[PDB]
Amino acid sequence: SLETAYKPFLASSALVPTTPTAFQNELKTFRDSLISSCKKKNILITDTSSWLGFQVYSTQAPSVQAASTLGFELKAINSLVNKLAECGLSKFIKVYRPQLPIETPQAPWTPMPLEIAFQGDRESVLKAMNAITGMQDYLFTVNSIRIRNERMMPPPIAIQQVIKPYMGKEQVFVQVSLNLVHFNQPK
Amino acid sequence: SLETAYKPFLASSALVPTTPTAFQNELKTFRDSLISSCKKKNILITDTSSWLGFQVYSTQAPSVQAASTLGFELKAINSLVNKLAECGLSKFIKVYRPQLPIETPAQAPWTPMPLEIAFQGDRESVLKAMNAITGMQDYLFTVNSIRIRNERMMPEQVFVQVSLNLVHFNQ
Repeated sequence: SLETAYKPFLASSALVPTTPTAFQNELKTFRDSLISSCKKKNILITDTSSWLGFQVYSTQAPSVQAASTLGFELKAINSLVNKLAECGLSKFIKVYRPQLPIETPQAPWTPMPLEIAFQGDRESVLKAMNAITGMQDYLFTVNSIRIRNERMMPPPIAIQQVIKPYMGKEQVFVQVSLNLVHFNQPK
Repeated sequence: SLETAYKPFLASSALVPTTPTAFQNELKTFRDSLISSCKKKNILITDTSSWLGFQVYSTQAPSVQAASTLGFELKAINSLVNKLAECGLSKFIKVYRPQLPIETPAQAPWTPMPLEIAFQGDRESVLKAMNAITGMQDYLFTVNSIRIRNERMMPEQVFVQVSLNLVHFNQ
């Protein structure tokens, strides 16, 4: 049923009144938890990645009007990055998030672009792909995928089963461009 | 060790004596056959793509010393592009081939040959083309990078650009 199918995303798309200082609190808390879990799980993570694409708000607080939407997007990105860290990757290289129009001074939903980049063995990378696809609390659609190999990856000896030979077995770099769907009031 | 693993690809890497004019003839024949097959199979193909990345030899013949190597590379690229055309894609956008060092008049266990292909089509034909690149038994194409785009941002054409390294096994 479509009602049960969209049940989890409608509840998670509900906005909550938030102040810019509360948003900074959430951002720093999520960043600290992510750095702790990455040091625990042996996942190297740059600072631009650890800021979850909100590095522009590390010092400058966001606008009052964009606080709720930015908080929702931060929740979604944090959940996605934690699902990815649960997959056993080896490095988070980049988490880029273009600024929404509400940040710079009515459709039934709003897309939010995001570009993540990670690096790891083929198994963990495929698990991360499945995690991006299969999240039930936030709807992330895969708009583009880039895959790069390293200088000494041996070719195979002579959807998820199609791009597997296109990845090195030991380490592969993967950059995914996604659109988070935030459901607004339909009418 | 390396022979047993890559055994099927070894036979096609043997070079054959070739003249620059014979290479140009072979190139023009492959280009005509490819354009004919694309017009029949309703697959749009640009002029730069039809030359299979050898457009620099459309008028000027190649060097004598690089003729055999260019013939091998042309055979491999032609087989790959025909395998792709058999998949029912909708467009061949680019087939770019950087010049090999043997071409410019200026002993490794193998020689890599770069190649950049780009095609466009529905998801089914794109997956068929990916499997065709994967499953080639006559020439070893190694995937150096692959990018996939859906054009119109979601929320049915799909663009795929693959950077490959053809492996030439020498004596």
